[PDB]
Amino acid sequence: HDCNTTCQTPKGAINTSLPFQNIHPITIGKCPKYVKSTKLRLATGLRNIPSI
Amino acid sequence: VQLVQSGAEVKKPGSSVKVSCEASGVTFSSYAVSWVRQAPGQGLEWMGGIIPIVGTANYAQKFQGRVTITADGLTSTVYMELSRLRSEDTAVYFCAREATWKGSSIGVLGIWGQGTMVTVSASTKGPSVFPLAPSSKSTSGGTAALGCLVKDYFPEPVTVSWNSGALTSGVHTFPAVLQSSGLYSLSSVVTVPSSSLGTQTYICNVNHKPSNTKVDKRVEPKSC
Amino acid sequence: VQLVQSGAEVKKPGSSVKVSCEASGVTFSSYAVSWVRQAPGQGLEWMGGIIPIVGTANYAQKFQGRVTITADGLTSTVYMELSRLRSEDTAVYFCAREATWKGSSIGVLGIWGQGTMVTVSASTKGPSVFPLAPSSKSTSGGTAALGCLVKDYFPEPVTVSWNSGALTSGVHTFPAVLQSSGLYSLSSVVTVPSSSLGTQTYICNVNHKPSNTKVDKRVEPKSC
Amino acid sequence: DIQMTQSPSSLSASVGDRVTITCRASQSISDYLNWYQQKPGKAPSLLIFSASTLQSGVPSRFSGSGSGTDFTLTISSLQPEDFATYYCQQNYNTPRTFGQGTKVEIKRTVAAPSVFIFPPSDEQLKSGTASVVCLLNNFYPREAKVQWKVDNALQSGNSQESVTEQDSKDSTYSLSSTLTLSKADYEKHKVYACEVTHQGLSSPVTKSFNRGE
Amino acid sequence: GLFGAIAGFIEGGWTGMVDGWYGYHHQNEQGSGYAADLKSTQNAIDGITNKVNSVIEKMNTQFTAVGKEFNHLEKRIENLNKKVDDGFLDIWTYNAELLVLLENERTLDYHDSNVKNLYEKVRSQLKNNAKEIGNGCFEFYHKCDNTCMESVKNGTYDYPKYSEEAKLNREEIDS
Amino acid sequence: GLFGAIAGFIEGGWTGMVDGWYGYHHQNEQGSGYAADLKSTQNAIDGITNKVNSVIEKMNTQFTAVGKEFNHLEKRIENLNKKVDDGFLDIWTYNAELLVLLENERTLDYHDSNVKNLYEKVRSQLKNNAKEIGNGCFEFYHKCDNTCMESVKNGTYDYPKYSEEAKLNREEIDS
Amino acid sequence: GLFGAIAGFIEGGWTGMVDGWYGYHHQNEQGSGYAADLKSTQNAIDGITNKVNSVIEKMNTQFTAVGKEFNHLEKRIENLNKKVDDGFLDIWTYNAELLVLLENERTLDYHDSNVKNLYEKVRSQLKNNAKEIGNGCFEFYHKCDNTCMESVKNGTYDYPKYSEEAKLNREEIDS
Amino acid sequence: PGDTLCIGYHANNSTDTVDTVLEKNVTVTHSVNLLEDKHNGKLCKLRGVAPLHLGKCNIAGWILGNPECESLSTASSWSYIVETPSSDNGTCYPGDFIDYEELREQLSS
Ligand SMILES: *[C@@H]1O[C@H](CO)[C@@H](O[C@@H]2O[C@H](CO)[C@@H](O[C@@H]3O[C@H](CO)[C@@H](O)[C@H](O)[C@@H]3O)[C@H](O)[C@H]2NC(C)=O)[C@H](O)[C@H]1NC(C)=O
Ligand SMILES: *[C@@H]1O[C@H](CO)[C@@H](O[C@@H]2O[C@H](CO)[C@@H](O[C@@H]3O[C@H](CO)[C@@H](O)[C@H](O)[C@@H]3O)[C@H](O)[C@H]2NC(C)=O)[C@H](O)[C@H]1NC(C)=O
Ligand SMILES: *[C@@H]1O[C@H](CO)[C@@H](O[C@@H]2O[C@H](CO)[C@@H](O[C@@H]3O[C@H](CO)[C@@H](O)[C@H](O)[C@@H]3O)[C@H](O)[C@H]2NC(C)=O)[C@H](O)[C@H]1NC(C)=O
Ligand SMILES: *[C@@H]1O[C@H](CO)[C@@H](O[C@@H]2O[C@H](CO)[C@@H](O)[C@H](O)[C@H]2NC(C)=O)[C@H](O)[C@H]1NC(C)=O
Ligand SMILES: *[C@@H]1O[C@H](CO)[C@@H](O[C@@H]2O[C@H](CO)[C@@H](O)[C@H](O)[C@H]2NC(C)=O)[C@H](O)[C@H]1NC(C)=O
Ligand SMILES: *[C@@H]1O[C@H](CO)[C@@H](O[C@@H]2O[C@H](CO)[C@@H](O)[C@H](O)[C@H]2NC(C)=O)[C@H](O)[C@H]1NC(C)=O
Repeated sequence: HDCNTTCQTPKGAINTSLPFQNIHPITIGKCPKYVKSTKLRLATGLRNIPSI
Repeated sequence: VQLVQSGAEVKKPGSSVKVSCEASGVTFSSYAVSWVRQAPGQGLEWMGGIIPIVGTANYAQKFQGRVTITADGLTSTVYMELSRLRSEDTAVYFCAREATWKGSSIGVLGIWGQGTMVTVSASTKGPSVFPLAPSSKSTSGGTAALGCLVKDYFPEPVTVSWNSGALTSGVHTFPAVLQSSGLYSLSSVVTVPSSSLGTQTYICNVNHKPSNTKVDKRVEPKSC
Repeated sequence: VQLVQSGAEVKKPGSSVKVSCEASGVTFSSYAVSWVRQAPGQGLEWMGGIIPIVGTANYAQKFQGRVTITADGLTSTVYMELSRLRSEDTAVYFCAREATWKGSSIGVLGIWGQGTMVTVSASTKGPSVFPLAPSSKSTSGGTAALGCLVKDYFPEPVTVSWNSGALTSGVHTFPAVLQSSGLYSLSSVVTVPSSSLGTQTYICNVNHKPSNTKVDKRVEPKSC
Repeated sequence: DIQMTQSPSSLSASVGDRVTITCRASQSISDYLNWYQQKPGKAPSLLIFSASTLQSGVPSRFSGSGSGTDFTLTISSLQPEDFATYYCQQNYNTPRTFGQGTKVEIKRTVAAPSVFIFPPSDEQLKSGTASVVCLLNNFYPREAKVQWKVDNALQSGNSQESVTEQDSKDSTYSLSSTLTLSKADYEKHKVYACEVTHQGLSSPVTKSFNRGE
Repeated sequence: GLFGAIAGFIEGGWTGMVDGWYGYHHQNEQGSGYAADLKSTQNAIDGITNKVNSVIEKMNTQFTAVGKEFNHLEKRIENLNKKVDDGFLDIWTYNAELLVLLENERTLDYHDSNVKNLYEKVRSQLKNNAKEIGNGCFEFYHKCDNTCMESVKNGTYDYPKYSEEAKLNREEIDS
Repeated sequence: GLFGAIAGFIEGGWTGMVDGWYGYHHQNEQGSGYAADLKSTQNAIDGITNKVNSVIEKMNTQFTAVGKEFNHLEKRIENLNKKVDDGFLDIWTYNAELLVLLENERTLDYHDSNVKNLYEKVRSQLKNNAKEIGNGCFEFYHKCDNTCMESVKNGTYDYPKYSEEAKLNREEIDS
Repeated sequence: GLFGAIAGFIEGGWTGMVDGWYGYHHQNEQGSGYAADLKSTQNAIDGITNKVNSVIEKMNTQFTAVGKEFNHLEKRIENLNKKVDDGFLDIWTYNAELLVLLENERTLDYHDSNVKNLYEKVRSQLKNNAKEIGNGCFEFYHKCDNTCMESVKNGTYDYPKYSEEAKLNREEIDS
Repeated sequence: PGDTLCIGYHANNSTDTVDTVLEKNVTVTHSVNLLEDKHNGKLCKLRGVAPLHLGKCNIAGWILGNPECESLSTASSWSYIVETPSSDNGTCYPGDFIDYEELREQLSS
C-alpha cells in the first residue's frame, strides 16, 4: 500500500514506539526487540483499591 | 543529551500549530517534559507538562482546552499542539526535559531545547522609510547624528543595515513599538563625524520580508 | 489450561489403581492439585491434595493410609493411587488444579479434569429381561404404556433402547435400584398410541457388557 | 496558585563584586525552588535546583540559599559571562510559575546624554502625519525623563519611548522619543521642544526647532 | 504487602484523592477534605521514572540482521543459524518476562513502604496528643485547626503547645 | 533479617507448630497450645507457588539441536559453533545461579515481613491492655479466655471491653 | 529510603564515627563519644562481601575466541558471525548495567534496614524509661552511667532496675 | 468527637492489570505497556523509499531478466526487496545458479 512507517515485517508494518514487539522475528529497519511474550506491562502506580 | 525542536512557523489566526521536541541517542525514555513560551520582551510562561509514567498531562488554566502535549508511546519525542492562534500567541516556545544529574526531577527544567518561533499574522503591511537629515542642530561635539524612520509595518521583524553593512559603528537600532493604530515603528540612527557629510553618502537598508518591501533611503546633508 | 486424566478402569476388590492427571503446555508447574471423587448419584467428596512447594500431601482421614497423591518432581502430572478397592470405591474421580485468574489459589478448584470412572467388581451376573404387556388396563387417554423389566444384573451399566434406537419419544429408562439381595434392577417403559398394538411390534434392546448378555424381548399386545 | 516576585527587576554591578538577587513566593514552598539564566536570543539554562543544589556544568560562584518564602541567588564574584536576566521558578505545585525576571548589568561612570532633535521629513509631510524625534545617545544610568513641549505647552499622551540595550563596549544606553501628530495639528504650532533630564545634567537640557527650519 | 500498609492496616484507597499518590484526609471545625502529600508523591514520581528509564533507555532500537538463505548442501550452517536465532529469542523472552514480574513486585512494595513511612512520620510527631484509631487515622485529644493540620504534614507539629490541652481530655476519658 | 523478626526479636522457631508457617501460641485457664494463622499462611503459600511458577513455567523442555560435525577445512565454522555453544552455556549458567541466590534472599525476607506484619496486627489491637514482654509474646493485664484469644487472632479484639479490667491491674503494679 | 531510617528519621551520618558502619553516640556524667555497634557492622560486612562474591566469583576470566576472517564469497557466514558477536555483547552489556543498578538499590535498603532494626532494639528495651526525642536519639528519665549504656547496646538493659527512678522523673514533668 | 487526620493512598477508575512474582492480575492505578502487538497488514515504504516488489519472479529471474519480470526494468532505488513465496519464474531454462544464496545476501545490502 501507500503508507510510510519505519519498521517493516513480512505480515505488515509496525510502530517503533515501544521497546518490544511480538509480531514477527524478521524485520528490516530500526525495530524493537522481538519476543514471544503476549503481555509485558510495567506497573508504575499503586494497587487500585477503590471503595470496597 | 540535546533537545532539538522543530523549525519556526507562521500561521494565520484560528488555525492550529504542532511543535516537536526530540532527544538524542535515547529512542525510549520516560522523562517528563514541560513546554514554556516567551512572548517578545516578556518573561517565561509555563504552559503545561506530561508525565509519561502516569500517562497524564497537566496544563496551566489559561491554556486548558486549547493545548495538547503528547508523546508517541515511550519515545523521547514530545509534541505540543496549540489551537485557535491569535496575535498574542506569537512567542518563542521552549521544550524542557525535567531531569538533572540526579535523574528525573519532575519540577526543574534541567535541559532545554533551542526554541521554536511561532508568529501569528493575517496581514503584511509594507513599511515606509523616512530620512532623518543630519542638520547642524543635530551636530554636537564634532559629530553629527542621522538616521532613518521605519513606519507602517506589520509584522516583525525588520532588519536595518547601514552602508550595506559597511557602517556598524554607532549604528543604533531602537526596538520596535506598538502604536495605538496597531502597527509597528522603529528608528535606526547612526553617529558620524561632521567632516563626512559631503564625501560619504549614507543610506539605510531596510528589509521587511512578510510584505516583501526592500527600500534604501538616502540621508540629505545638503542644507536648509 | 486443560487437565486430561487417564481412561476409565475396572479393578477387582483388594487391588490397587493409579490415575494420572496432566496439564497442557506447562512442562513444569508447582500448582497444588486436589482429587475429588463422586459416587453415583451422590455429592462431591474431597480425598486429598498435594502442595509441591512444601513437598507434602494432605489427605482426608477416611482415606489416610490407603491413598497416595504423588507428582513427578516439578512436572505438572499428578498421580492418585488408591489401594484395597471395594464396591463402595466405585465412583468418578476428578483432579483439579488449585488456581484461579489470581494465580495459585490453594483452596479453590479453578480448573477440573474430565473425570475417571473406576468400577470395582468381582462378579458379572447376566440380566433377565421380562416383558411388560400393554394390557387394556394400561391404556388411558388413547395411549397404551408398555415396557421391559431388567432384573438380576451386577454391575452397572445396562443400556436399554427401543426399536433398535428408532423409538426415542416416550422412552423412560428408570435409574437402577439396589435390592436387598445385592443386585440391580431397572424398568424401561415407553408410551405408544393405542392404534399401533397390531401394526408395529415393540422390542427392548438391553445390553450388559460385563456379563456379555445381549437380549431382545418382544412385548405381547395380543389379548388376555 | 503561587506567585513569585523577584527584586530588584533590574540592577547594575561591576565585575567581581558580590551580587545579591532575591525571590519571594506567595506561600511557603520549602526548598522547591530553581534558578535560571537566559542570555538574549538564547534559551534559558538551569543553575540551581532544590534552592541550594547546583546543576552540573555551571561554575561554583553561583550559590543558592533560602527556605520557606524568601530565597536568594548569590553571585560571590561577578564575571562578564554572567550577564543575562535571572529567573526563579517554584516546583511546589501546579501550575509552575516563574518570576518576572531580574536583569544584571555592567556598572559604569555617569555619562551625560547627547540630545539631538530632528524635524519631520518633507516626504513625511506629504502623507498627512508628523513625527519629531528626540535622540538621547550614550548616557548612563538608564533612568531618564523626556518631556515634549509645543509652544511652551506640555504634551501628554502623544509620545512613545524606545531604549537600546547597554552597548557592549561603551556600556551606555540610548533612548529615542518620537512625538507623533497630524499635519493639520503640526501647522497650527511653531515651537517644538524636547526637554531631557538626567543625573549627569545639572539642569534639564532642551533642544528646540521651528516649523519652517 | 511487604510493609503491611497498602491492603494491610490501611484497607483501601481514596478515589476522591485525585491530585497525588499518597497523602492525608482531614476533618476539623474549619472543614475537611483530601490533600496530597507533595514530598512523598514528588520523590516517588522521580523514582518510578528512573526505574522505567533504567529498563528502556538501554533498549535502543537496532537494525535486525538479514534473514539468511541456505541451499541443500548447507544444512549444518542452516541449523547453526537456527540455533543462534532460537538461542537469543529464548533468553530475551524469558528474561524480559521475568524481569517485569520482579520489577512489578518491587514497585508495589515501594508504594507500600512510602505509605508506611508517611504514617510513621505522623505517628512519631503526635505521640500522646492523639489516639491511633486504626485504618491509618488519628483522633486528636485537642482541637487541631487548619494551621495545626499543616504542621503535622510538615514535620513541625509542636507537642508541648497542645500537650496541656490534650493531657486533660485524655485523662478525662481515662477516668 | 531485612525486617528484624525472624532470627531477630523472635529468636527461634516452633518445632511443635506443625500445621502452618506462622501463627500463635496461647496460654490461659482453659488451656494452651500452638495454633497456625490461616490467613497469613494461606496467602504466603499462594505467593511462593506463584514465585516458583514464575521461574519454571517458562522453562519448558526443548529439543536440543544436533551436535555438528566439521572437517579439517572447516575450523573457522567449527570455532564459531563452539563460540555459540559456549556463549549460551555461560549466560544460562551464570544467570540461573545468580537468579536463585537473589530469589532465595527475597523468599526469606518475605517470610520475615509476614511475621512482622502478623506481630504488628496483634500489637496494634491490644495497646495498653497487654504488656510487650519481648520474643514476640504479649502478657495480658486481664483474663483472656479462649473466646478472647480468637478475637485477637481475628482483628476483632474489643479494647474497651477489657479496658476497665486491664486498667486496674496495670496501675496496681504501676503503684 | 525503603525503611525510612537513613536520610529519613535519622537525617544525616556521623563523620566522627570512623570505626564502624552503624552504632551509637552517648553522653552522660562519665563522658561522651561515638561507638560502633559490632554485631550489626560485623554481620553487614559479611553480607556485602557475600553479595560482591556472588556477582564476581562466577565471572572467571576466559580465553576470547579467535577473530574470524572471511572472504568475498563468505558474506552470509560473516554476517552470522557478526550477529553472534553483537548478540552476546548486547545481552551482557544490558544485563550487567541493569544488575548493578538493582543490586545497588538493595544494598542501600539493606543498610537502611540494619539501622532501623538497630533503632528498634534499643526502643524495645527502654520503653517508658526514656523519651524518644527524634533523630534516632533517646533521652533517659534516669541517670545512665557507662555500665548502663553498654547494657542497652547489649540487649540486657534492666527496665525494673531504673523503673522506680525513671517513673518519678517522668511524672514530675508530667505534672 | 475529636478532629481526625488520616493517611491514605490514591485510587482511580483504572482496570489496568499487571502480573507480579507473588501475585497475578493485580489491578494498578497506573502502568506503562512495553509490548507492541499491532501491525497495519500492509507492506509500506521505509523512510520514504518504496520497496522493490519482484512480482511473480524470484531474485534469479529479476537479476537475469526473465520475460515475466518485464516491469522490473526502471529499478533505481528501494528500501528492501519483496519476494513472493509462489515466485516460480526465475531461471526458465533449466540449470543451476552458482552462489545464488550469496548473491541474494549481497543484494540485501
Ligand atoms: C512518506 O514520506 C515521504 C517523505 O516525507 C513523503 O514524500 C514527501 O511528500 C511530501 C508531501 O506530499 C512532499 O514533501 C516535499 O518534498 C520536497 C522535496 O522532495 C520539498 O522541497 C518540499 O518542501 C516538501 O517537503 C514530497 O512529495 C515528498 N518529500 C520528500 C522529501 O520525500 C511521502 O508523501 C509519504 N507518503 C505517505 C503515504 O505518507
Ligand atoms: C476515568 O477517570 C479519568 C480521570 O483520570 C477520566 O478522564 C477525565 O474525563 C473528564 C471528563 O469526562 C475530564 O474532565 C474535564 O476536565 C477539564 C479540565 O481538566 C474541563 O475543562 C472539562 O470541562 C472536563 O471537566 C478530565 O480532564 C479527564 N481527566 C483525565 C486525567 O483524563 C475518565 O473519563 C474516566 N473514565 C470513565 C469515567 O470511564
Ligand atoms: C512463469 O511462471 C508461470 C507460473 O507462475 C509459468 O507457467 C507454467 O509454465 C510451465 C511451462 O509450460 C507449465 O508446466 C507445464 O504444465 C502442463 C500443464 O500443467 C504440464 O502438462 C507440463 O508437463 C508442464 O508441467 C506450468 O503448468 C505453468 N503453470 C503453473 C506452474 O502454474 C510460466 O511458464 C513462467 N514463465 C517463464 C518461466 O518464462
Ligand atoms: C551523573 O553525574 C555525572 C557527572 O556529574 C554526569 O555526567 C556529566 O553529564 C554532563 C551533561 O549532563 C556533562 O556535561 C559532563 O561532562 C558529564 N561528566 C561526566 C564525568 O560524565 C551524569 O550525566 C550524571 N548522571 C545522570 C543520569 O544524569
Ligand atoms: C489474568 O486474567 C486474564 C483475563 O481475565 C486471564 O486470561 C483468560 O484466561 C481464561 C482461561 O483461564 C480464558 O478463558 C480467557 O479468554 C482469558 N482472557 C484473556 C483476555 O486472556 C489469565 O489467565 C489470568 N492470568 C492467570 C495467571 O491466571
Ligand atoms: C501507529 O501509531 C498510530 C498513531 O501514532 C496509530 O494510528 C492511530 O490509532 C488510533 C488508535 O486509537 C486511531 O484513533 C487512529 O487510527 C490513529 N490516530 C492518530 C492520531 O494517529 C496506528 O494505528 C499505529 N499502527 C500500528 C500500531 O500498527
